[PDB]
Amino acid sequence: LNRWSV
Amino acid sequence: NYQKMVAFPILLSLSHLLHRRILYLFDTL
Amino acid sequence: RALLLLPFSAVGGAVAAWQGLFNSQRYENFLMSEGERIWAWRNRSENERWFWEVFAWDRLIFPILVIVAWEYLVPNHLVWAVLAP
Amino acid sequence: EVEPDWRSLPAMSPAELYAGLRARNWTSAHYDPAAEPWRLQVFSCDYKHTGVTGWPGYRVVVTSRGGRRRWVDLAEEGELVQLTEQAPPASPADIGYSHVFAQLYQAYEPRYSPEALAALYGSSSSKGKAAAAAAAQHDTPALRHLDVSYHGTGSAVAPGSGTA
Amino acid sequence: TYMDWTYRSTGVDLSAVWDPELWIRFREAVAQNEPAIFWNKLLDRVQYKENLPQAGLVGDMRISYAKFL
Amino acid sequence: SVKTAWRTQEVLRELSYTQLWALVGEGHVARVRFYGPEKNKVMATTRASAPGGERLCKVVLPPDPELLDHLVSNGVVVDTGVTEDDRLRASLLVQML
Amino acid sequence: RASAPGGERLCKVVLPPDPELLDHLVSNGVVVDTGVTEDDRLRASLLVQML
Amino acid sequence: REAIPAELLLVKEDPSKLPAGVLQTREQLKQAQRDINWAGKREQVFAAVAAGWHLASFALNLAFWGVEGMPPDRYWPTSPRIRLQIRPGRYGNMDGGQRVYMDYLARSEGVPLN
Repeated sequence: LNRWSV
Repeated sequence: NYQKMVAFPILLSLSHLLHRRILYLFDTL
Repeated sequence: RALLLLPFSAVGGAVAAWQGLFNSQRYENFLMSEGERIWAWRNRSENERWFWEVFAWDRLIFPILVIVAWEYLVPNHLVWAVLAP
Repeated sequence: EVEPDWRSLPAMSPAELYAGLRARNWTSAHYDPAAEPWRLQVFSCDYKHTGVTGWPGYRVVVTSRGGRRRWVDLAEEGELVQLTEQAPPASPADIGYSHVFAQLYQAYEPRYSPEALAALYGSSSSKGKAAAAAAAQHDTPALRHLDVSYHGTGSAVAPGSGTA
Repeated sequence: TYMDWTYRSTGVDLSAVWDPELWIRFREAVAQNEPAIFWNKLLDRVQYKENLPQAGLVGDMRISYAKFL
Repeated sequence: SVKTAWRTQEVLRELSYTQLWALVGEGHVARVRFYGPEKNKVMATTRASAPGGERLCKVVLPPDPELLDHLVSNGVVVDTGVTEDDRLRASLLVQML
Repeated sequence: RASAPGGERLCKVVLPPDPELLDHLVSNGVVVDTGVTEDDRLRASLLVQML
Repeated sequence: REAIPAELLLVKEDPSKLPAGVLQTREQLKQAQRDINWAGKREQVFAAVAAGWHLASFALNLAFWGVEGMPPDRYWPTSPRIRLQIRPGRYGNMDGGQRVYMDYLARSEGVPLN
């Protein structure tokens, strides 16, 4: 999905 | 009962989500 | 004789006392204690912060809101209600 | 007249005001001769653009027999009707100040003694000034209505002041 | 011509934006081979400001509401 | 069946014009609140003398110009939920904006 | 009609709010064709306004 | 010099021939005075309440003041380029851009050198 979300 | 009891967590969540949404609106702009 | 009337000095003394309350070792100790409590609470939670910063809007509330909004807006058509969304 | 405290006076519905005006209207089918006199004072806001608590329509202060004062908020014009309209509107929440002013106009209509049988037919000459003008009339609202003035609220803030 | 079928068939009410008079003028121009019939209407629609009254309205030509009545 | 069903909050209870007219004529409705953008819906607050006590019913009507000549003819006070306090709160909100 | 001055033609007329117009057209033998007029104006005039 | 006696200057009004309700009672006069006093300050009071709410928000921000008391946040770094993923690449970057970057950084830091 998104790298900064995890 | 429940008068300012089902409101305070919901208003707390709304305030937090609103502030994070303003920050993310700056981010997407 | 008495120039003390209309006490601008007394109303500024509140601001002076407010400034003097901080920048002391008591306020530094309070700030360090608050840093300890913030550190403790940040180690305790660790899941609710990710839920509220990543999940709660983008993956829980916003898809529900846009699907409900689209179905409330578009006409009762098969393409507009199923295939286009 | 001094503009009253709107937040403290008891409120009366526009429907109730319309029913009372119909009951004091002798030209209407719902006329009640045994009706208490009403003093109607219509206020129009004059601090709409100078103040901050302005209101768009009219406010009718109704004073009853015992000195009790209520008020009606005719904020919007309802079903726009002519002044001679007597039919109540469907969905009573469409009673605005147009119906109230129509009832006020219809109330003050003069009532004539049954000399029209000797006036609408007559004998000869200028019957309207020789047999009708010497016939008189009864008002009918002057013993049941006041409608004593149409007032305006005070504007304590000047329209071009620093406070404004 | 009228596009009144568009909402119940697609969901988009093209009758809100379609011009039946312009379609009729285009159809008549095509049938008669007289393109001025469609072109004049299209140009009147586009250059509407230039169709505003600029002759006989010179220098504050207001009468009144009461004089107009 | 008030002795058979469980209690579940207090929802409105959609009536019809005929039902409301019957209980207005019989003098069971104490107050009406016309609502709807089209003003074709009514909150009917019944009185304690009604068979069932105070219940906040909801009625939908056709546009019949005889409602007033039944409600205010018998006993019913029409009202709106926007009082002067709510209007002044709206004015305060406009001032903040 | 063909008996009109100028032959048979289609002409666009914008109307004022005249309540006697429909009675005039009916009593003078005119085929009054309205069309559709979907009730839900908000829903019908939504996608075309987006366009 | 004329005298004009007061019987030709004063009003001989008797509060008996007046119609009923015309003569205001003390309670009615007090209510009228209260209504006049409230109408003379109502808009000022409401405007002061709205401005006081805005001033309370501004004073809360003033009590916030700076950065002290707030932990660093891994979800909100101080740079939007950190927060998003924005890097310069092959198209756009040119040698002169270093000079322009130097001048913009000098102006942003606040020094008049280039």
